[PDB]
Amino acid sequence: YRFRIFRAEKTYAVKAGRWYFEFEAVTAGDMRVGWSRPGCQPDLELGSDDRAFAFDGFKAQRWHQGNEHYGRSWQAGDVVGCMVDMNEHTMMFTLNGEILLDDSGSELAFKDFDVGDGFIPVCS
Repeated sequence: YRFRIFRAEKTYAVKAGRWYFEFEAVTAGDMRVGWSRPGCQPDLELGSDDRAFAFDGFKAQRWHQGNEHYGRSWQAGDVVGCMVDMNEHTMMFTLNGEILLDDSGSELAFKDFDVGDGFIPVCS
């Protein structure tokens, strides 16, 4: 029979040289890391505006006004190193020491952005 945005002090903005920092993630959830201008908004999506250039490893998307495929996703217990060059307007990201590549086979993330008032490290 409801994401949280954490950044550094706006006075620590950089306008010259090369600057690098680490973001360690013990979880592989929704996290974005990058650099934002000292006008980025605390409630809007990180990178979705002109005020922030970021990267989300959950979907391997570089975050700008729009999302473009970039690099690879991380796992639980990784670290992403973000490097920025003011002198050449260069954005670069290394996942566990491995430089991430775009669909065009270039180690860059972002080119041709105005220095403006500077850039500050930021995560979401």
